[PDB]
Amino acid sequence: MVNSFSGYLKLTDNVYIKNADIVEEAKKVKPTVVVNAANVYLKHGGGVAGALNKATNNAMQVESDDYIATNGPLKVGGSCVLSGHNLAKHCLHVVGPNVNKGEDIQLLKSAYENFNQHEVLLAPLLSAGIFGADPIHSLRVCVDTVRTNVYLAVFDKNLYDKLVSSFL
Ligand SMILES: Nc1ncnc2c1ncn2[C@@H]1O[C@H](COP(=O)(O)OP(=O)(O)OC[C@H]2O[C@H](O)[C@H](O)[C@@H]2O)[C@@H](O)[C@H]1O
Repeated sequence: MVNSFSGYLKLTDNVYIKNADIVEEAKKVKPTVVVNAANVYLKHGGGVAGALNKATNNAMQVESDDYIATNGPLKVGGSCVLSGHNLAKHCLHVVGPNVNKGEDIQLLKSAYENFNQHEVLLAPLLSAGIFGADPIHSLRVCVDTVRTNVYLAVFDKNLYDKLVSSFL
């Protein structure tokens, strides 16, 4: 399919980036898949997760609570596909490593590998916020791992400007 993604800078054959709120991009484009930067408990408190969940009027959290009750926590580096509610067809919840809490940064590659199961994704930079991975590192792992088409929404203007001026 052709989506209405607009205003993205090309990074590579398959990776595109924009200074935008992922919630607003999802609302406008209604992509097949929006990626959440989750924790293993799917407790969507802040950052991307909290903003996505609020935009679903808490439906994402209610669904997530049922998922955990049935299946238990995700693995670090793991994922699950749930509804995208009013934002997207699906939300791919992906758990990057919580580097600030001692988890292995190498698991960020495993996390991004989940994206390869989907032809097109709207996504954030995993682990680059409250989980404490260096943002440029997360971008480089994304570029070096994801082979499907990924549209990265970077909320923070200062960060975007730095990332797009950095080697990959
Ligand atoms: N609305 C947004 N749109 C786009 N990018 C955003 C947005 N909000 C933040 N970012 C950027 O998105 C990037 C990721 O920041 P984070 O969302 O913290 O994800 P993590 O993987 O580091 O931490 C996961 C925890 O975050 C939640 O609390 C979860 O529930 C988890 O517990 C940063 O560059 C942000 O500037």
